[PDB]
Amino acid sequence: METLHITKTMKNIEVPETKTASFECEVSHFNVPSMWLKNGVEIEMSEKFKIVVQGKLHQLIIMNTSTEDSAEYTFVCGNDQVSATLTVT
Ligand SMILES: [Ca+2]
Ligand SMILES: [Ca+2]
Ligand SMILES: [Ca+2]
Repeated sequence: METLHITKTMKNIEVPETKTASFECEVSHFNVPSMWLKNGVEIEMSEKFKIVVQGKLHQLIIMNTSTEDSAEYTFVCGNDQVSATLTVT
């Protein structure tokens, strides 16, 4: 029928320091866990990183960006994973 897979990939993004950035990923199925990675390290929800789901849409909101947040961000689902880069300023 249908594999559990990523249906729409993420986009590279640049924002000025201290502003908010985001990444979005769309997947095939509902109730998928939001497996977000920063340089391969699992991201935990905090005051800074917001992990948001709307049905098949998954979004990482990165608030109060600093230079250090310039990284590769990854979404994992099925046997897929997609990545994009954040450049801060
Ligand atoms: Ca600066
Ligand atoms: Ca800085
Ligand atoms: Ca997997």
